[PDB]
Amino acid sequence: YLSPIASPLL
Amino acid sequence: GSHSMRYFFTSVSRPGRGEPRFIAVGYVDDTQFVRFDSDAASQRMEPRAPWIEQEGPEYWDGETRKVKAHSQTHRVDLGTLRGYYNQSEAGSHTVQRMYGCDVGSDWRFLRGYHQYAYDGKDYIALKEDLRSWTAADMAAQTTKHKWEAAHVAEQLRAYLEGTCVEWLRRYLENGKETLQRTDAPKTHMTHHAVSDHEATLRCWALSFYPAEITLTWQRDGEDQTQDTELVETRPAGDGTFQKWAAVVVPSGQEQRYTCHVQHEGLPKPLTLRW
Amino acid sequence: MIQRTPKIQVYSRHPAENGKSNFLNCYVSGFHPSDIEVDLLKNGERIEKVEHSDLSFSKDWSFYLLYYTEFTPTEKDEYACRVNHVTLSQPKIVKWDRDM
Repeated sequence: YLSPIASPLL
Repeated sequence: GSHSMRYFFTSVSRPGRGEPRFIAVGYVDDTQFVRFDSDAASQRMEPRAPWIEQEGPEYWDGETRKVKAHSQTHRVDLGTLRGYYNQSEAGSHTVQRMYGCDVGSDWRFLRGYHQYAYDGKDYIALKEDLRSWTAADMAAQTTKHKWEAAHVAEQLRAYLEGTCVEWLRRYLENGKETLQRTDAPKTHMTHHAVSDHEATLRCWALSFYPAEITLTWQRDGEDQTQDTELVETRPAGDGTFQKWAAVVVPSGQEQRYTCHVQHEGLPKPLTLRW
Repeated sequence: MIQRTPKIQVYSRHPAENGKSNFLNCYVSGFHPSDIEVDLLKNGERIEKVEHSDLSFSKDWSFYLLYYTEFTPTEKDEYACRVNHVTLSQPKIVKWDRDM
């Protein structure tokens, strides 16, 4: 199950 | 014994034409279970283990929508970083990203990871505490500042200590026939002839799961690292693994030499002898 | 851009017996970047059936891939893995040994 949370941008 | 769930992501820029190649893969322990490749017709997260195909269509849409969003994140990261490091668009660059959780022997959360690399060098890593960051240089410092201000560690804690351990436990459940079965290594010893006075014993460990393994030579009870070769643990191709160690010995003295084997699917360790 | 030469291992899934179907594995690892050509050879010529594993990498960010194909060993025949990467001037060739 991949993180449903909008991923952080570098 | 402890268990793990890890997702590995890679984006390579393609400065000649088009967008970056993005490959994602998912693992429980040493067993791959999902993949995405942007160079495939599918454009869906795909299964790579029989136990995960139990999961209904809402799971697969769910995972595809997410995996596709991670692709888009990593496209942008390739751009940002290119600017931080002052690089041209002539060159091909790579962003890597890995994250996941472990459960202990106690089936509770043990550790979480969330770390990035650029052109194969450590960039910004989430620490054990899951409340702080290790930035490798001044570009990752830029990233760190953002991420402190924005309470990013807190959001990845909810997942790493929560949702991630939940799903690991679900998978280990649905896939227990294979995932909680340890295959002990089928072992045996072979014997070559370097000379009239010198021969090579080799110790083989085949078809074992998980990959974690230790092979050690003992001459007359004492460990012996000298005159030994070994190979890195290698996949068999069927989800199990292979490794060997070998030692070089005087002909006639092979009764002295024993090979010890520790594998978490072995109650007592093993001892081979020629 | 850090660049790392690929380690290489050629072997069969199962113990090698003539006339008995097996799988030839070439396992490349320790490398960076991920672009790599890996071909499995029978008596010098290329093989066509070859799959590979999905791109994955280790703790130190170094990639690994397993290329593989079904084959039936014979006494006569010879097998090898040819690999080309950026960190190599020309293609590297590991022959498949007996007890490799």
